[PDB]
Parts: sequence; C-alpha cells; structure tokens
Amino acid sequence: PHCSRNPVLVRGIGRYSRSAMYSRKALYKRKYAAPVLATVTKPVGGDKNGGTRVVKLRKMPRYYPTEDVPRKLLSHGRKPFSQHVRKLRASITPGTILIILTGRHRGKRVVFLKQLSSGLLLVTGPLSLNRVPLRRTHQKFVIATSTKIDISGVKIPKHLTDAYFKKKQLRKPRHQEGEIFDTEKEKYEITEQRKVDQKAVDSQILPKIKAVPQLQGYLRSVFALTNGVYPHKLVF
Amino acid sequence: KNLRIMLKLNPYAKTMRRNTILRQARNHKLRVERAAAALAAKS
Amino acid sequence: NFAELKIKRLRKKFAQKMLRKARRKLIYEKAKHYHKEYRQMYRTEIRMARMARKAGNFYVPAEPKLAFVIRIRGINGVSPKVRKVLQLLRLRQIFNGTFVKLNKASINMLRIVEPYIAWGYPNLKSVNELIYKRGYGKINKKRIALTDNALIARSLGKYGIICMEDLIHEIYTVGKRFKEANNFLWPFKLSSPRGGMKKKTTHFVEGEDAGNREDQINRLIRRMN
Amino acid sequence: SAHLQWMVVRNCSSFLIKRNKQTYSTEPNNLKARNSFRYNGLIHRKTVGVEPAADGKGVVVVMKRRSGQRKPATSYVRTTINKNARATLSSIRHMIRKNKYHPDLRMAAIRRASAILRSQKPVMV
Amino acid sequence: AALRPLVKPKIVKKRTKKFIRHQSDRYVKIKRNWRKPRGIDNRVRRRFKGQILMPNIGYGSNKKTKHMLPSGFRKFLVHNVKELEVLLMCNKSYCAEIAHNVSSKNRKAIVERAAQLAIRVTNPNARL
Amino acid sequence: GVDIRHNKDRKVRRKEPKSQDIYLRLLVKLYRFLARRTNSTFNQVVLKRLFMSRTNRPPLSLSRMIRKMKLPGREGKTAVVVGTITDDVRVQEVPKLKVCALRVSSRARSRILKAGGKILTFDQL
RNA sequence: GGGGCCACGCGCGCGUCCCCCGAAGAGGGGGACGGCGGAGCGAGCGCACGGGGUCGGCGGCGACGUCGGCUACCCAC
RNA sequence: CGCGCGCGCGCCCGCCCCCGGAGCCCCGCGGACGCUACGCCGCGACGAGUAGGAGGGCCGCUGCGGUGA
Ligand SMILES: [Mg+2]
Ligand SMILES: [Mg+2]
Ligand SMILES: [Mg+2]
Ligand SMILES: [Mg+2]
Ligand SMILES: [Mg+2]
Ligand SMILES: [Mg+2]
Ligand SMILES: [Mg+2]
Ligand SMILES: [Mg+2]
Ligand SMILES: [Mg+2]
Repeated sequence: PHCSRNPVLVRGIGRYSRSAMYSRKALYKRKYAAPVLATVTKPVGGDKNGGTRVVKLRKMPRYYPTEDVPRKLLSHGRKPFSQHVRKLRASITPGTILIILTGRHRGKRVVFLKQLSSGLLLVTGPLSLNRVPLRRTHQKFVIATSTKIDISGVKIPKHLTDAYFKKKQLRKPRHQEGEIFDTEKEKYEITEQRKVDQKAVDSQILPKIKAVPQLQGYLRSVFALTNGVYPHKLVF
Repeated sequence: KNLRIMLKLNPYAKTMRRNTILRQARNHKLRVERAAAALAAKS
Repeated sequence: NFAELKIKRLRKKFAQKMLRKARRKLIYEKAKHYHKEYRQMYRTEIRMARMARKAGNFYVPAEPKLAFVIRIRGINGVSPKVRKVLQLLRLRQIFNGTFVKLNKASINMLRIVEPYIAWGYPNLKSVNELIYKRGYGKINKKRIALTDNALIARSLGKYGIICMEDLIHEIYTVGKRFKEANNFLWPFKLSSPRGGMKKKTTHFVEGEDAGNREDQINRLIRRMN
Repeated sequence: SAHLQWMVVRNCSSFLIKRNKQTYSTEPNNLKARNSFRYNGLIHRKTVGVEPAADGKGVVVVMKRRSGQRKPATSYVRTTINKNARATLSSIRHMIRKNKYHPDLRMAAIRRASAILRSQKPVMV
Repeated sequence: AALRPLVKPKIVKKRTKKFIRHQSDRYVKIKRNWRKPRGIDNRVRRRFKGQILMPNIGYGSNKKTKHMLPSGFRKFLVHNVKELEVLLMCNKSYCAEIAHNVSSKNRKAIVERAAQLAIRVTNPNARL
Repeated sequence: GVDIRHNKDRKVRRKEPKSQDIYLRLLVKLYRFLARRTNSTFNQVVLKRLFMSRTNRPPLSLSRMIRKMKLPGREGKTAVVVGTITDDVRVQEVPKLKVCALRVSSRARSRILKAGGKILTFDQL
C-alpha cells in the first residue's frame, strides 16, 4: 500500500493530469485481462428425542404495531461529531495567557496547555495562585492575550482525555417516589488522582513563571471594565 | 461557486483551473527573488 | 434458460457506458477548441491597429452584433404602441432582460421604447455569469433549470447544440441558429441594482440610465446579478 | 357485479359514517374499516375477516366458501384458534399465501389480530 | 403514561386571533360574527391602514396539520361502544370524545373499554 | 407586476359526464385507461364523445350507414357509433353489418340480425 | 534532456495521404484523421464530497411555591 | 465505441435450475402503507376589485320519506 502519488494543490484539485498519473503509477506494464427451498442455509442444532432438531435463528415477531413510519432518503456528508475536523483561532499557541469570561471562575487569567480531540482546551490557572485547576474550556468563550511564555519543555501525561474530564451522575437505581432524586451524596468529592496530576504539572510549570518578573500579580488579579475603557480601542 | 456542479457540465474547466494557479505561483516567484536581487544590490 | 438473459442484460449495459464516455470526451474537446477561437478573435483586433498606427492610418473596427436589454420602468401609464413592442421582446415585467441581434429592423424599434429600457454591447464574462447563475430553459411551456446537458440536447441537438458552451458560442458569435437558442431561454429575472441608479427618467448623457450605455452595461450587470 | 354493487353503495348505506371530516364503515368483515372497494366484505366473491372469540380467548377467523352464493346462511366458514401469538400469526399467513385467497389483505389481517390479542390479556394488572 | 401518538411535528399558525365584525365594539345588536361589509364609502373594504383585517385564503393552514390538536391527535365523536371499535386500527392518529348527552352510568363502560384497546379519550373525567 | 390577462386562462371543455348513469361511468373508467396507456387516437376520440351531451350525439340512420360502408375499401370493416341507430323504412335491402353502438332501436335490431348481421357493445369491442 | 498531451496498450495492417529508406504505388518508423484488427480485455476496497433540499455513533441546568398555557379578563406603552 | 466481447462449472465438448424470490436500484409471476378512481401523486405559472355573472358550501332554520338494534 503506497501513499497517494497525486499531491494536493487546492482542495479538490491535484497538481497532475490523467495522462501523467497514468505514467507515474504505470498502467502500462500492468494490463489485467482477467475474464426449491430445500437448502437449509444457516440454522443448525442437535438434541434428544425423535432424533435431532434444527433450530432457527432470528425468529419472527410476536406483535406488529397498528401503523408504522416509512424510511428516509439519502444524503451526502452528514458526518457525526466524532469525525469532524477541528479548527483553532490563530492567536492561541502553547504557553499563551487567556481571560475566562463566562463561568464561575470568571474573569480570571490562566495558562493554556493544549487542545484535545474534541475542540476543547485544557487550562491550568495554577491552583496556588488563581485557585483554578485542570479543566476543559471552550475556545470561543475566552480571550487570548498577546502575553506569552515558553512551555515546549514540559511533560503532559497520556491518560488525560475527554474521557477523564467527564461528569458522572444520573443514576437509575432510585425509589422513583419522593423528595429525592438528587440525593446520592448530593455533592462532588475529589479523588486523589486529580491532586497527583495537578502537583506533577505545576511543579515544572511554576519555575518558568518566576523567570518573568511581576508575572504573579498578573495571575492573582482579576480583569474588569471601568470608566473610559472601551474594549475595541484597547489592544490585548 | 461549486466546483462539481460547474464541471458536471463543462469538464475542461478543471484544467483551466489547474492552470492559472501554477502560472501565478511561478510568476510570483520570479518577481520576488528578482526584486530581492536588485534590492540587495542597492544595499 | 436464465443465464442467457442475465448475460444479455449485462452486455447491453455496454451500450450506455461506452456512449457516455465518448460523449463526455466530445464535450471536453470542443471547449478546448473554442478556447483557441476566442483568443484569436481578441488579439486579432489589436494586431490590426498596431499595424495601422505604424503608418498614419486608422482602423474602424466592426460594429457590434448583439445587444443586451433591460427594462427599468413599470407597467403603469404606458402607451399602446409601446406596450406592444416590449411584449415582442418578452419584457413584460420590470428588470427582465433578453439578448437580441442588431439590424435596421431592430434598431428602429429600440428608438421607440428608448426611455423605458437600457441597452448595451456586452462581453464574454457577462454571458457566462448570466447563463450559469440566472439562466433557465423553456420546455413543454414550463420553466426548468439548466442543471444537466440532457435537457439541452434533447430539445436542441438537431442544430448541433448539445451543451452550455455550444449556446454561448451560438450567442456570443451570433450564429445561424440564434433564434432557436434564445427562444429556448426564458427571459432573465434579475434583482435591483446594488448601489443605486442616478435618475431613471433621463438619458445616459444627462445623468440618467436610459438609452445606450454601450460598454458600461457590463458594470451594471455585475450589480444586478 | 362488484363495481355495480359499489356504484350504488359509495354514499348510501346503513353501515356508513360521515362526521368530523372522516369516513368509516362498519360492515362485518371490513379490515381497516374504511369506505373502499378493496376493503369491503359484502361485494367480493372472496373475503376474509377477523373477530374476537365470544368466550373471551383467542381469535375467530372467517372465510367465504365461493361455491353457493346468494344463500348467505352457509356461505361463511369459521374457525377459532387460541395459541401463543407467534403460532397464531403464522397460521394465518399460511392460509392466505398458500391458497392465494385474496392475498392483498395479508398484513392488514395480522395487525388487526395482534391488536386483539394485545387487548385480550390483562392490559390492566 | 399518556398514550404517545405516532408523530409529533411542530405546528404553526399564521394567525392566532379571531376576526371580529366591524362596528361591534360600539353596539350590542351587532355581534362578533363575521359578516362582510358592502358599502361604497367603507374603508375596511377599501383596505386602509390601521383597520380591521379581512380573511382570505392565504391565512389557510397546512394540510399535514389541519384539525390537529396540540397533542398530535385528531378528533372523533361518539355515542356508544359500537362506533368506538371502528378506531382500533387508527389508534395513533385519531382520538375519541364522548358526547354531552350520554348518561353517567354508561360513560364508565366506554372508558373501561377504550383503556383496553388503547384508544385515548379527551374527556375521561366529567360526571362521576 | 406582470402585464398579462386572465380572461382566457380557463378552458371550457368537459372533464366528465354530467350524469349519474352508472353504466356510462364504467365505460369511462375503461377508455381512460386505454387512452392513457396506448399510442392511439381512436381511443381519445371516443373518450371525448362519451362526455358529450345528447344534442351533441344525434341519431344515426340505417340508411346513411349503408351508403358510407358500400364505398370502396370499406368491406369487412366494423362500423362504430357513439349514439343511437334508428330504422329507415325507406330502405328494403339490408345487407350484412357488424355494428357497434350504445343504443339500438328494436325494429332496427331485428332487421340487422335477420340479414346475418351482428351487434356489439363497447365492452366486446 | 526544458515544461506540457481525456496520448495508449503493444502484435501487421482497413484505408485516403505524406516526412523520409524508397519510383508515383507495395514493404519500414509514425503521424493528421476516420477509427477498431491481423490486439483492444477487466474485480475488490475507499475518500465519497465544493456530487439527486441536515445531521449530530455531542452536551448542560432545574424542582410546594415554582414550571408551562399565542389564543381568552384588566392595565400600561 | 474498452465497466464485459467468450464470464462460470464439469470433462475444444457439453451443461447454460435460477428470482414461490435475485440482490441491490429493474425484476415482462403481482401487489402501494395510495386504489372513498367524485380517489392519490407530481411539476410549472398566477392572485387588485365596484355594478354585475358563475361555482363550491361536512355553513345554517322548520317539516316529510328511509336509516342509525
Ligand atoms: Mg407614473
Ligand atoms: Mg447596504
Ligand atoms: Mg434619489
Ligand atoms: Mg413622466
Ligand atoms: Mg383560529
Ligand atoms: Mg367611491
Ligand atoms: Mg383581474
Ligand atoms: Mg373568461
Ligand atoms: Mg380577485
């Protein structure tokens, strides 16, 4: 299996024509002139009395509805979410500093590690300073500043995934009757594995931060707007 | 605007479209390096 | 005796795949010829005048063969003689348009309905943008979109016209089979000018839109389409 | 003939119902109970019908005898069958298909039967 | 719990109010029922701005959902069990509604059977 | 807007017979199918004349028929009418014919069959 | 050994013709063309996607004084 | 005119069942979830209105004949 011998020039067009690709992949010297209900097909079995038996798979229905619904027609390119192409704005690069502006950890300044395989960003506004841990965040509910540091030398573990930053609730074994149904401890409690992860990272992030002077107060402060500060004027 | 719906009708336009790109890029290359040559010859 | 029939159908599919591959090769090549045609007809004009400006002469180029026509005034307060001439040209509604060929018969008609129209001497790009984008066919006294060449050929291939480019050739070069190609087309339904007009009640010498605005018609088409 | 009977019975009939922009028919042996040529028991030389047992267990099937018409007393055959709802449908499917008795009524029969058997249980606990 | 119909497309109604007759706000001999005006000097007829609006066919409603309740079902009126059993097969498109003149002792019967056959009733608790 | 006129955009032909004679309507069911599913125009014509009214279906006389079929070439060929056949007592020599029509008078019926002729209907046609 | 050809399968011819070995023609290379022999040959996968009108094999929050309810009672603008 | 042109199976010669069901978009065995044919489906263009003319009214009021076990 050879990777494609036709390069790309623009999406949907290649750099070569028919006659040339013919010659490259050598379609010359590659000429191939190559030119009663009795049959019980799948089901089988064996048992005791009267001889043997032939058991029949995928048995027929019991109950038919009174009215059914027809099928759909076909379409081209309606992929699912696990198959899309992920994009990213240009002003976001590993080490950049970003302003959160929607949630509970609102209006804080944090640090960007990388982008996962779902379009969501991994953020550590290091817990000592901002009181903000490893989280997932959306690239569009955030601002990127023009203020940066060098992070290339750093070890992010493999096991850190969208499957790991997942919520876990909605338990079916319930009475289904009473003043209940958010009562299985009602609360969130922290594992140790998270702690271990936060420590092992900020150990090697944080020294790089202190190589910049005054970079801590910027990461303990909080952003806001005031009188005479119009945001389209101010560059970030 | 749509490549295929154009070319279902007129197939030759894929070739005319493949041309007019390679030509531009080649023409871009010459001006830049040559204008660079004189500029470096200025200073 | 079933296998004989199966083989008979599987053969007979050859009749259709081979024909289609042939025809798609046909359409390719003609367009490649037409490419060469249009260049020569462009550069040839230039070559003449340079050859003539070298001497002290001049060059009176040919006169145009076809025209594009738009209607700009409505249907309210109009004369009988003029209501007739428009509905021969198939302009029964505002901002519709049709091509037309030029001779003593046509030109006098255009002088009669001068104040209500705006016409010009178009180029090749405008013919492309009209027909592909906003260009439909008249078929069985219905209005049907040009999505594929089956429609064109089936109704119009007895003239040697089997695709879009063959029209455009037949139109741009006013050919022998112009009448049929145009009357196949429904009159183009356009949108109002993006950017605005100066004053529709006057001629295009007094700051208006009416009359002949020969080469500047194309500037306008960019904004209606 | 059938169409002749029909062209009288479109609009005027005692089994006819017309209210609320709907139109139903209540003649015996009418599957889907609508006013139609394809679905009407009194019109054809071949018809099939399905009803519930009077004792209150199983399904009653009805088929016409084709030989002596115009004597309605002994024109209809009946059977009552009471099994586990997969044997019951399969039995029906075999009657119609293997005898070619009006085979454009197959699934209509089945849906009517299943409806009955679904009802003919403790639908309430 | 509640019997689900087969499909539940969204419903859209071009007009939601009613059309009142003209000059019915002044007077009491005049009613709310639409009667078309036919005078010469009249301005609803002549369609000025800021006036009553007259019903035409463009307000007309889509046909996939016409006479369709908010619950997806269409309606049907009964008087006894006999004409109820005709709905067995259309038990997911149409619903039942019992008349006003039926007695208490018989409503119980009809409900008891509609519940078996899975035929929804749009007024199951009236007299009691 | 569009400067056109709507005074002549409905056409004033028939689409169906205005009567409730049911035997007529079954004939109409038939010839629509043949007109819809065949490559002929004979079918078209007949369909158009079964809609017509009765002053557009005047009676044909046994006399004219003989004159029009004794002409050369029209030997052995069927005669077809969309109305009534009367008798003309001013004719004595009635030869062999193969007529098709809707109605046929009684005196005319006898003479035609007594020459060895034959009478058909549109069904058997 | 320049960039470019919807060029193409090669074995001896089906041909009008021609550059040349060759006398106008046959034989040799091919070309312009028609084209089809004295050859032309045809399965299994996939991207499909700028292809005959949208799907998510993607999610979160919320509960005896709160949720929904155009239409229909009042008031304001 | 190269998505069939002679493909396959036993032993060139022969077989050449084949949908009471092939295999995926044409099956010339019969059929729509549609077939109240006074029905169902699909395309494309149009919609001002006095006097006035026509049609459809499962809009309505009182009574007669049949019919809703
Ligand atoms: Mg005016
Ligand atoms: Mg603007
Ligand atoms: Mg102005
Ligand atoms: Mg004026
Ligand atoms: Mg309303
Ligand atoms: Mg007036
Ligand atoms: Mg009018
Ligand atoms: Mg008229
Ligand atoms: Mg009107």
